[PDB]
Amino acid sequence: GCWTKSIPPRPCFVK
Repeated sequence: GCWTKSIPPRPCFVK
């Protein structure tokens, strides 16, 4: 799925 590229990754385009 969509994830930001940080430590830690964050979800994106969550419905």
